[PDB]
Amino acid sequence: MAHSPPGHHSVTGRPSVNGLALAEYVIYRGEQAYPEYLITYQIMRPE
Amino acid sequence: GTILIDLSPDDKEFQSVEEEMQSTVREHRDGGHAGGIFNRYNILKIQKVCNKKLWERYTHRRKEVSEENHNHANERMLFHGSPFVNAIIHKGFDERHAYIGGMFGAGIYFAENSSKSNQYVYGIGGGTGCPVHKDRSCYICHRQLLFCRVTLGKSFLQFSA
Ligand SMILES: CN(CCO)c1ccc(-c2nc3ccccc3c(=O)[nH]2)cc1
Ligand SMILES: [Zn+2]
Repeated sequence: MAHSPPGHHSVTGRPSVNGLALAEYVIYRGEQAYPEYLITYQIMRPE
Repeated sequence: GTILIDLSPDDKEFQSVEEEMQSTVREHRDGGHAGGIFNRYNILKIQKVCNKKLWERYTHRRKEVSEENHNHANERMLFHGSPFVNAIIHKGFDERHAYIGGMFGAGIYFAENSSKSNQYVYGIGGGTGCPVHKDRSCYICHRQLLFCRVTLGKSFLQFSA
């Protein structure tokens, strides 16, 4: 993995084109996330 | 040391997790190429992931970050889709779970939109789709996502397309 930018602990990817998209985030240390829920699902075919 | 505890659909915790899952679906610029064509999910199961060692690893780092950032971990709940979710729940996140070619460099990626993470369940760009039918839009095969507690600390803001 790369390092976080100096003086930072993560990167936030802010959408600048698609007005409906929410943010995405990157961490560079596996210790900064805990997998709290496992969700099992299907995608549903639109009616 | 991981155990998985089923949440009842009657549990308010199940309900708040399902609501975050369903309410953060959006349309994607690929027309559904990577993740499939859908507006909502059929939630089959929500399990709490319990591992004391991995939790303590998380809280140890969280405290280090908080102490570097005026006692503010900047903790979020975010989605993660990966072909290695079953490895992650047993062994924790580490460099093997990083997206080497991601647009913000080689790190571990999370999304506010569940549908964004759904694009990575079968690999980068949806890979070749589900193992059984080779269908990135498979409506039959069971998929899994993680809803994760993530320490952002001081986050570098990248404006991007
Ligand atoms: C481990 N791996 C395949 C390359 O290592 C990988 C795993 C997850 C993801 C992934 N990338 C995202 C990018 C933006 C927003 C969300 C995600 C995501 O949930 N998983 C990408 C690659
Ligand atoms: Zn399938």
